[PDB]
Amino acid sequence: GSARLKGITLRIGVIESVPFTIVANVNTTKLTGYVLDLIEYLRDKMGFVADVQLAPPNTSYTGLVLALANGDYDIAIGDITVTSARREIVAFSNSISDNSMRILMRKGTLIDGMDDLKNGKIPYNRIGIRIGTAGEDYYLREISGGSRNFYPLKSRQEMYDSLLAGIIDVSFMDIGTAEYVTNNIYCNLTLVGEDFDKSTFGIVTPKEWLYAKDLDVNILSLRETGILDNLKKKWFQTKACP
Amino acid sequence: GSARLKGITLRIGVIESVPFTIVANVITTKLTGYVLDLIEYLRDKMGFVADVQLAPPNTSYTGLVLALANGDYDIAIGDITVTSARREIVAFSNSISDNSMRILMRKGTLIDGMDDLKNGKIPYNRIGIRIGTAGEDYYLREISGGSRNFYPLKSRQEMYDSLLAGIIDVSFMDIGTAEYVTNNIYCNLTLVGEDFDKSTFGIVTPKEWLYAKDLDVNILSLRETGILDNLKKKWFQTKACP
Ligand SMILES: N[C@@H](CCC(=O)O)C(=O)O
Ligand SMILES: N[C@@H](CCC(=O)O)C(=O)O
Ligand SMILES: [Cl-]
Ligand SMILES: [Cl-]
Ligand SMILES: [Cl-]
Ligand SMILES: [Cl-]
Repeated sequence: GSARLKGITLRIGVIESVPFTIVANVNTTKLTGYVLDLIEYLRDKMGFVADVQLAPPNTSYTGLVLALANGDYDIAIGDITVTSARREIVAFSNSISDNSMRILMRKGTLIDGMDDLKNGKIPYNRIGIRIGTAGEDYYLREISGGSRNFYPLKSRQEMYDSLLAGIIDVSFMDIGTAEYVTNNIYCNLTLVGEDFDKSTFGIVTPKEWLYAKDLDVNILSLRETGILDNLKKKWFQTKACP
Repeated sequence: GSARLKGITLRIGVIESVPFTIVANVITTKLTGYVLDLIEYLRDKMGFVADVQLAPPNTSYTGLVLALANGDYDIAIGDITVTSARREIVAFSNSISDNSMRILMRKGTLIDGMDDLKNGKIPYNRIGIRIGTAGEDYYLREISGGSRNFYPLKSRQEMYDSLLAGIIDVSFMDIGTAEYVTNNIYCNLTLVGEDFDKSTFGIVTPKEWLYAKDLDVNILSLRETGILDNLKKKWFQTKACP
């Protein structure tokens, strides 16, 4: 069966990631960003009541998906990659954005791209990977033959700090946020190599969800009418670094 | 609920479009292309019996979707754009490819890009549009303010013939196949301007389909492991025109 979301309250899980979901203190928390604007465009068209819930600070991406599958949220919206392993336990809406990953490194590092990680120019333990990201499964399939021998990272902040401290030489990061951060916040970090792991971001929903069609039709309408493109431009066009 | 496709016969609708689905006459018909190779990857992994059925000549893409919604096929695989109006009546799998469209014209026509269409430089009745395509939708929303004032086209063959004969000045076409045909078949046709209508292709399935998860997990695995990229290279990375 199927139903419309009008008048229904949705508990919407979101996860910190600038400029998708930007968390500010003042004591109260304020949220802004692409995701918050997207929720408003969807709410206005669909008429649901939004109960927006920020995931706890240490939540991983795969942790957010698992929390939704456990019933902690009704949907989850963010820079959440659609993967085969995740699709076993949740459904995803039609895509809100294309995606791919880039290699992140300190400016000036003598890395040309992915071959240098797959040739062994960099020992495995100098490749940092954030646990519970889609990048972890890429690493395990493409670089290490299933061996869990990357340098483990608990957060974006640990990724940035470990690069700047010379503990790792590279990590992986989604292209949209990687460009944002390296063009606006960490001016001495940079990207290298071709894009890889072409993928999509989707809204996470329960499997076999009553409201699947209503959400999908509305996402596709926002795509067709240019709203998703406008939102991307609004939040991601900036380049502060000199 | 959900289930696996093993042993089940699926009536799979396909639609002629080189090099996705290539229809050859033999003395009967033989089908080849990206779509047929994709069907074999899915069949070998999932275990269904594939009953591949070619849509009649001049069937439009929205017509194929309507035929599936009416029960004429179980799934449909092709260069089928995911749209809001189609999603109202069928579901789509996870995307098999990104997409966008380009402006197609005969070499020597004085069109520089989309602004020429939007600024009235071309008579509306000399803009050819294949009805029942996503490009028709784009036309009605962005060019004509909802007016059905284009030159209607029943197929790609009519589009090519009409451009070459000077009956129309321009049309729209998906980028992958537009590149293929202008680089390999019609050396006197060409593409101009920026690409537009960024979109996706998906496998059409019934709404609330029992086998949705099985199909999606399998598509995502083909994506992640690089099979879809390999198929795209095999069928599209070719140029004959000088
Ligand atoms: N989009 C990623 C997280 C962000 C990143 O890896 O940069 C995921 O869903 O795992
Ligand atoms: N992909 C288009 C058809 C091909 C084209 O317009 O070039 C659709 O699904 O309507
Ligand atoms: Cl999609
Ligand atoms: Cl499902
Ligand atoms: Cl997808
Ligand atoms: Cl549905």
